[PDB]
This record gives sequence, C-alpha cells and structure tokens, in this order.
Amino acid sequence: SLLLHLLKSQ
Amino acid sequence: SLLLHLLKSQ
Amino acid sequence: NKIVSHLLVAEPEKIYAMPDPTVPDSDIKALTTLCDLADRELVVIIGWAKHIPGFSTLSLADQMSLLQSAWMEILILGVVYRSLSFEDELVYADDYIMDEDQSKLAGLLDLNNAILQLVKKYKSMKLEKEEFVTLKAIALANSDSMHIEDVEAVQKLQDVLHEALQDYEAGQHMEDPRRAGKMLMTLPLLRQTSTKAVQHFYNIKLEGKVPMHKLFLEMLEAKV
Amino acid sequence: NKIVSHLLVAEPEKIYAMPDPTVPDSDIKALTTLCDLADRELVVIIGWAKHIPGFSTLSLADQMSLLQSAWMEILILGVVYRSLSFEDELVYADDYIMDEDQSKLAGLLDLNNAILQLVKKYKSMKLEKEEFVTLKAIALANSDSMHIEDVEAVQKLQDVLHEALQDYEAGQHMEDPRRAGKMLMTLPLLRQTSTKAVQHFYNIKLEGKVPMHKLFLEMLEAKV
Repeated sequence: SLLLHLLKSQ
Repeated sequence: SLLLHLLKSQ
Repeated sequence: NKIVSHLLVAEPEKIYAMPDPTVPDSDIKALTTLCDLADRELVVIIGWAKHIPGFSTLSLADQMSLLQSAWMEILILGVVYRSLSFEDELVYADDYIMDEDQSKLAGLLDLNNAILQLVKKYKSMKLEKEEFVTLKAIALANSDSMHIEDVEAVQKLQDVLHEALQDYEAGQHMEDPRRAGKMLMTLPLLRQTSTKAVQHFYNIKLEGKVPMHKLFLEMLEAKV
Repeated sequence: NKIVSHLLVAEPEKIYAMPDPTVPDSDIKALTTLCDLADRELVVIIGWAKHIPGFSTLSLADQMSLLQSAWMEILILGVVYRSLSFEDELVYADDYIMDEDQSKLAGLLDLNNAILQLVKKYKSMKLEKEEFVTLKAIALANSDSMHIEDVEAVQKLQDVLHEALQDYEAGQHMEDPRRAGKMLMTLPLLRQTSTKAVQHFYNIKLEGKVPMHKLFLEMLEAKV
C-alpha cells in the first residue's frame, strides 16, 4: 500500500 | 575438461 | 534531444548514507546502513518516475508493476554511475564508499564484484550522464513485469525512450553508428546484477538480523 | 546479409528427447529427460559455436568462458523458438512438449511460465528465424563472462554480430527503424530466465535425486 500511497501523493 | 575436449575435437 | 534534456533536469539530488558514528563497524551495521539508504532512495525513485513522459498516464497498477520489477536496477545504475571515476570502489553515497575489504566484511564481495563489472564496462564506453539517465528510464520501461494491464502503452513508453537514445547517439556519436545498440547490450548484466542483489537482500530479510524499513520490505516482497 | 545467411546454414539439426516409455511418469522422470536432452544439446551447441565468424580464433580459454556463461540462454532461446506457433506449451523437443499441468508435475511451473513470457514477447514481435539465429549468436558473444583474456576480440565479435542484426533489420524491416533495438531489448529477460533455470537445476543437482551426465554437470558447476 506504501508504493501506491507514494504514487498517489502530492 | 570435457568442454575443452569438445572444443579441441574434430 | 528533448527527452534527454528533460531526464537530466528531472535527475534527483543525491542523499547521504549517514552511517551511525556511535555503532561499532560490523556486517550488521553495513547492511543496516545500505538498506536504510535504499529505503530513502526508493522514495526518491517513485517521485522521479512521475517525470518520465507518459509514465503518470499509465494506470496506477501498471506504474506499480514497472517500479516493482525495476527498482533494484534503478538503484544499481545509480551506484554504478557514482562510481565511474573511482577504482575498485563503489560509491553508494558520498559518505559511504565501499572498497574490497569493506565488501568482504559486509558479506557483499560477490555482489559488489558484479556491480564493479558493470562499472568497468561503462568506464570503457565512457558512459555520459545523458546516456545514464536515458538508460535508467529504459530499464524502468523495459522491466518485464508479468502483470501489465496495458501492454501497448508500456511498449509505447519503451519506444519513446528508445527513440530518444537512438536520436541522442545519432547526433552526439556519429563516430560509432552502433553506440545506441552497445548501450542497450549492457542491460542484460544490469538485470543479472539486480536479480543477484534482490536474492541476497531477501535472504538477509529471512535471516532477521538486519532491521529493514517498510518501503524497502514492500519492494523486496513484490520481487520474490 | 551474409552473416545471417551463414548462421542459418550453421543451424544444427533438432534432436529427440526420447523419454523412457518403460518408466512411470513422475517429476524425476521429467527432470531426467530434460537434463539428458540438455546434455546432448550442449554437445551440439559447442559444435555450432565454431561456425560463428571469429569464435574459433579466440583462445580456447575465452571460447570456454563464453560458452560457460551463455549455454543456458542458448538452450532457452531454442525452446522459445520451437514454441512460437504453440499456445501455452513449451516444445523442448518434437517428442517432448510440456503444458501447464506437466510443468506443475515436474516442479517447473515458475520457470516455464517465465520461458512462456519470452515466447509471448517474440510472438508479438513476429520473430523470424533470421533474427533468432542472430540473437543466439549475440547472446553467446555478449554473455558477460568475468574471465575474458582478450576483451577487445570479444567486443569485436559482439560488434560483428550486432552489425549483422542492424543491417538485416535495415534491409528487411524499413517499416520499423527501431526493430534491431527492440530485439536487443529482449536480451534482459533471456538473461533473467537463464539465471532462474541455472539456479533451479543446480538445486536439483544438490538434492541428488536426478541423475545428470558429465557435460551438463560441468556447465552447471561453472556457472554457480
């Protein structure tokens, strides 16, 4: 979920 | 030695 | 070539390894330091990929798949590039340069020797920064994930970057009309070395002695 | 292109797997059959390499080094090529075609799935025999042995074959000026799949349940 979170981030 | 043998062969 | 110029400006700032000066040198310290650095570099890589033309228009699942497959190659290419003006040493970061003796102590002699083989090849080809950034992007696009949704969009991303390489080489290296192909022919060793690194660090993960952060663990689990 | 024509005429006759019809089907039977076939194919590969322009002028040590590094890629490329007109099956030989169920029974599901990924890519590119034989030779020359004596002669062999590919593609595929590069960009997955096969069969060797002949054992030992 962390990779996904960062791809979605900012 | 077998690879070497075959490389030298015929 | 504009894609090459864009990749150059998109190139992230370097980061520090910051090995803990209070901790005795050991294999566990060295491996903790490298895994911590990799975790932080992985955050930086995710942000960088969004600058590659077309990458962000891919679905999130495909963006994930490319990064899950290619992350270690991207990490390794960075170490290789930083190491080009050095001899028999690997510049993991400006404050973390590993020679042969340190590689032995960390239990990384075989892996770092293979990375040094990539360094040696690129040194001989006089790899330029333009070529480095373009090959990093190509390694991402050409990462061979088994899980791609839109194969035609990924092939187009590959094509776009491959075209930029060929174009760059046609303008900048007329003396060697095969230089683009020679650059592409270095990718097999990069893939081989990445697989080796992934397998080694996964074993390190299984052994349970080196603490690892969550992003690094996630990316390791996704690969094996 | 003459090098391509020469590689086509140098292409060896296929051989039969001849699984023992008296032996009950099992993982041990399947793996014995494949290892026996590979041993015999390895003899054929050694003879084939001598037909590649420049290979025999290399020192025996370098000839050995190239073959020691590249043999499994050459074996895999052959299976891939034979499998192109099939669906989800791998043609190890005309009398030995493995579907998914047989792959599971032999404990080869992951490996054969990766080989099928290479098949699928080449199917989509409509890989031709000319391109297959040239890439087999390129895989040999570009095998990244750590032990090369005459690096400049090996680079020239790489150059010669790379030139033949680029030339072939320039004459035969004007519709895709990047087709040569796309072919070279398939080599990373071939390298990855070979490494996987080598590691799997080495584990099989360590387990001691599958009898293996001397050439196959020699080539396996040299790689790990």
